[PDB]
Amino acid sequence: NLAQNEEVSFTLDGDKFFSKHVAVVGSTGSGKSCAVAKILQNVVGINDARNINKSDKKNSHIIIFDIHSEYKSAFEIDKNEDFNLNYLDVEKLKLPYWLMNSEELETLFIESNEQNSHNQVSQFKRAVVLNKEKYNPEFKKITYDSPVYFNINEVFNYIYNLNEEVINKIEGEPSLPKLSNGELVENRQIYFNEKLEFTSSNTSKATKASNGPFNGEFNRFLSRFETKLTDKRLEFLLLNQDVEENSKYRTEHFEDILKQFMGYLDRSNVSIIDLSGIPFEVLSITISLISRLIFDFAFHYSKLQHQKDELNDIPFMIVCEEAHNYIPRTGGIEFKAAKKSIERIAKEGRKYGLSLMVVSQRPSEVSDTILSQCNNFINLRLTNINDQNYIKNLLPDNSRSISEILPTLG
Amino acid sequence: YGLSLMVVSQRPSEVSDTILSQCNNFINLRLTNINDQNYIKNLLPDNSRSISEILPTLGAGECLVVGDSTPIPSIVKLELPNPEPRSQSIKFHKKWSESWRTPSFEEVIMRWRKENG
Amino acid sequence: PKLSNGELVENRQIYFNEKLEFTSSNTSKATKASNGPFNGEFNRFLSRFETKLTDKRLEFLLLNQDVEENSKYRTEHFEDILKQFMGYLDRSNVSIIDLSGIPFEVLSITISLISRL
Amino acid sequence: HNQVSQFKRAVVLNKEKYNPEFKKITYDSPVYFNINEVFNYIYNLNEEVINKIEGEPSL
Repeated sequence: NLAQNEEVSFTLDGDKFFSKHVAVVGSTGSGKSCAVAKILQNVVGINDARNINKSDKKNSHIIIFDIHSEYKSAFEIDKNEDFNLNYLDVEKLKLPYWLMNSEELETLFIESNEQNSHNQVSQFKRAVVLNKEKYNPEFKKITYDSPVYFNINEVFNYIYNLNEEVINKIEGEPSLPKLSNGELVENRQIYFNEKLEFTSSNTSKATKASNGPFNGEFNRFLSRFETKLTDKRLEFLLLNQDVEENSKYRTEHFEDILKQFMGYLDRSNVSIIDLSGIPFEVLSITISLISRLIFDFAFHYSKLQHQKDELNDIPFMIVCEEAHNYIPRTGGIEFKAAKKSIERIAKEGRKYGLSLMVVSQRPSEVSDTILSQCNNFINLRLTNINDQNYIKNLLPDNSRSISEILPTLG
Repeated sequence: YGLSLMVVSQRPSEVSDTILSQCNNFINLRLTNINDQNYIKNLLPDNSRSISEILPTLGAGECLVVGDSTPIPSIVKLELPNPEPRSQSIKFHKKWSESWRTPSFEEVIMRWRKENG
Repeated sequence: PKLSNGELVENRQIYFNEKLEFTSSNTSKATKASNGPFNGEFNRFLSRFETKLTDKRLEFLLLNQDVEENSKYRTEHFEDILKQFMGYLDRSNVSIIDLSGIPFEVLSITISLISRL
Repeated sequence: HNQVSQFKRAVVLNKEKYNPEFKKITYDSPVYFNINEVFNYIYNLNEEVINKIEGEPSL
């Protein structure tokens, strides 16, 4: 209802508001979470803890990215009312890390902070192609986004051999690595099965040998890697398992992950993805994959509907909660993968049925490449001149009469 | 050599200054942002002083014409084109106000994986 | 350069045919060899080539398709391309160029190409 | 950066030359390394002379 006249109702067009990008910015202790909850509750159809559509199920789809919880309680309606909620705790969600793996795990698997990447990826690529080609005849690279499975333990037995191997250098023999007994390694395909013992390097022609290309150069790095293989805080990205009791995903169980994030396993309309349990500076690992899978599905589903003159029938909305924790303005390299998928959705999501809601309370720290794509603004109270200036430099209407009402709003 | 240009934009303050400053004719519509009005007023070869303040109050179908071709700056009411340009987009509210729909996940993974890719 | 079989390199143009395999550098005079001037300065660059040479969305650029389906597009189809973008094939007065399917990172180059042509 | 790299290498090598009870260590964990040994290492590297006699190891 209108503030000045409570006898007049306020209505907004739904095809112009929810079909484009929206931004919700406010101050501390103003009612931001309450407003978002009220809007989403009106969208789904909950009124006074009652489900209006008890006999019929409607076609609404919303995904929420939570980093402080605070939103499950808003959808815990009574069991009598037919309303299922899809709550996923990522810390116990079992996300595979081999589907994309380009900017999530291999970013910290063969490189951590050093320029030694120039020789860190020279033989691991060949071994991983060997494994993923022996499983099935295909082609792979160091970066590869296809949903395929490889055994990390085997392929990094090769990496352990890299600093636990000495190449033979005896005159009159082929340049093939010499084992402890004296066997010459014809092909390095036996390395990833299990690490082998090689004789020490020597200059005498009887047992002449030279240290391998990456011998002794990365002992600390592989120590860190094998530490992370059993880290007590990374069980959710199938890392503490490393091919164990839960490894029965060969090539054709990719549908389960999509049905889990989308919520097509129990007929749910709201999905919550909680990132509170996950430690810091490892949360951008999964965003780049969750944001990519939905976009790929939307694109590929939209393509296979123009042969019969139709359009997409399952639009989606994504609700970010704190955009300054993983999409900052002044940043370096620790936030790279997410800031590309979000850009793709913000620049190519209107023709494929995908929108965005950006919620924050410090607008002066969010990337302008994403916040300038928004068409509708809901402004709460603001008391900082920097935020006021930044907002009034982006609003479609910048009349002064409407800018003096911000720090007078209850 | 036989070439010209026409620049259409809704944020004149974010376009390159070199290209935009070499334009001899202007067609202005409603503007509500102060920065855009200031930039247009700076880059406007005319004698308009008070008629340039009517931009934030212009209606639908009205434009302000200034330049060399016109003898005097003026305000012109335009008609509607026939046929009319229209874009194709999906309406989220209308499609959200229907019954439950199930996609075909089997068909969207055959195209997704066309012998890898 | 010395290969696995020890054959020398009469001309470097043989590098334009296949991925040759070379020998291992050593200090002993039997197989004395050294690293080339550029042996590790291109590691991720080749991978980024392999990424862009198989992307199906960048198909209109003819980066991919070593197959002979359109490998005959030598320097004799340059007139047809110009006549297509100027409307002199099946004469027309308005030429509308749509760019709504192009990835957002390869949009500027197409406009630059058409404008320069 | 050259002296920083030499310091890093010397500290890594001397970090657990006699400290096996830290199974997993790269640089940062709180373990004791003698700084004078690192200084002697760098000084020897500055004064390093390589033997080139034929028939003898290149040491």
